Amino acid sequence: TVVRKNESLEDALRRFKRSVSKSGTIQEVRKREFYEKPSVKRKKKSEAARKR
Amino acid sequence: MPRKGSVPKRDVLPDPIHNSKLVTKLINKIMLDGKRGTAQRILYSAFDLVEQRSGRDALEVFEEAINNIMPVLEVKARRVGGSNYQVPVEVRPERRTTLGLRWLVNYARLRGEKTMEDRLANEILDAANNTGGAVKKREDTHKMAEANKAFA
RNA sequence: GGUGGUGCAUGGUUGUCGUCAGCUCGUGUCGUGAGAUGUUGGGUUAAGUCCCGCAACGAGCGCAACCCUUAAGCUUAGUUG
RNA sequence: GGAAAACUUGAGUGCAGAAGAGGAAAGUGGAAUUCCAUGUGUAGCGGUGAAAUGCGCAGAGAUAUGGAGGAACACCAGUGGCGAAGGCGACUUUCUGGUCUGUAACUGACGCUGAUGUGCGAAAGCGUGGGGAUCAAACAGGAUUAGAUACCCUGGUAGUCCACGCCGUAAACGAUGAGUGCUAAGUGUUAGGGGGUUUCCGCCCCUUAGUGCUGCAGCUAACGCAUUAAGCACUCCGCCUGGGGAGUACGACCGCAAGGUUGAAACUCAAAGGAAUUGACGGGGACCCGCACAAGCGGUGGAGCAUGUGGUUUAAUUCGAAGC
Repeated sequence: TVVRKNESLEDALRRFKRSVSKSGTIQEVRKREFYEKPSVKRKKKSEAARKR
Repeated sequence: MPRKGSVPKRDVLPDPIHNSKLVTKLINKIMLDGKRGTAQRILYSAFDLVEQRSGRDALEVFEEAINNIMPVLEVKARRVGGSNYQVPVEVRPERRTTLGLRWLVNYARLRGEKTMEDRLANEILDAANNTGGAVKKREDTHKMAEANKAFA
């Protein structure tokens, strides 16, 4: 949703890849590829977060 | 001993004929079986058709001939499994001087004559102007990793 | 008399892993014991070859040249060289 | 033990508030796979570790103001909170449960276990109506691979999702039954009360109930536990005493079935088992070394010999070797 102008395309590619980076959009469609069970979705919610 | 990676490069001597390290490194390449007196003296007869077809002197034409053999993109096959592994390698000028002279005395022996009184004379002044014979060191890597630029 | 048999009765005895650089002991200490520390962390290297820091110190075997020799020297006798 | 009283910690009935995914009911909207249609166009689109089946000439998908469906609703999302447990997640509202703190007003222990009994009871299975949009047993297709339809892939059936009946089972495990006293700490964090400065809502600190992380004495066989005990004491229930055979025959109970619960022996073996130790190999990761590989230069195998092996052969073509 971010327009990059008044420049070249390189920092615009480095804006689009950064607008992808600072987003729960590409990570969400990475999150929504297949199913993890709710006996194992908390393994992700603990081994990444309860250790943090 | 290559598993340590880099080995020091071997060094050269300039001949008192030309005061050029590459003239004697052109002598060190033509020495098939390492024949010193039997091949250098006959390579000295095998620039007589090189300088017949080129009025310029040897010290200028030998840096003219290899200048169309020194590439900018060569290929070193990297471990990428099921890929073409055609990685463009901008050559360091050690190996770039080395690879420009490696394919020269590889190619004199598949022409019409087979005498090294003039096999080395046949080979050199066909390979100066970026056309044929030894330019397939240079010009074929410029048609190898380029039509498939997707496998760098 | 055996080469007649039997490496597997065996003395040996060699090649191999293998340039592989690894391999052992006494005193501490710790463990109910089975057992662990001295050879290691930092930086420096051709191989238990270093120094700091290390619950360690002492004792080792192989360990490099030591033996033969390259070459670079001096000294001796000039000898048939 | 009975007889006559009280106190309130313990419990209940009070009061001031916090929070929410706690169960049953009504709304708001988003995004997506599937479809049918516009525009659009025509060679491929999908799927592949490797390609292909397929879907493509009807316009397949595509593409947007905009057309729909199935079903849920990333963000606030957490060693967060609530629930006895199975569990609980976009929310707005309905009805509530229940947690907790604080003041502690009051009744004068009004408690705990908990056989019976009653519930919940995860998933799958027995069936109904929305279900086949996606997913997906069973089935299908393509090849890989030395081997297929296996690891790869989709299409796709019930089953899925939910409501309508259950069955009564899980590593339903914190592998710790439930209620009460006492013994080193630090450390965050959830709610209420306590403040000192203040802050422009933030610093430090008391306490309660907890949520967590490290860590004495004690403990065990050791692991590990140590205020969210497996330490030091009290009360109750339940269970256990070698392994198979064995949750097994039978019988009893239940079930709509699936089947489940309940629950032995004969006979055989004297070993099973819990911890913690040293090697072993690794298709587990890591670290160095080698004309091991690459960088470059020839050879043997290319073809004539002769050299002895292995085959023949003899009464001899002696006898022993035999991957580095």
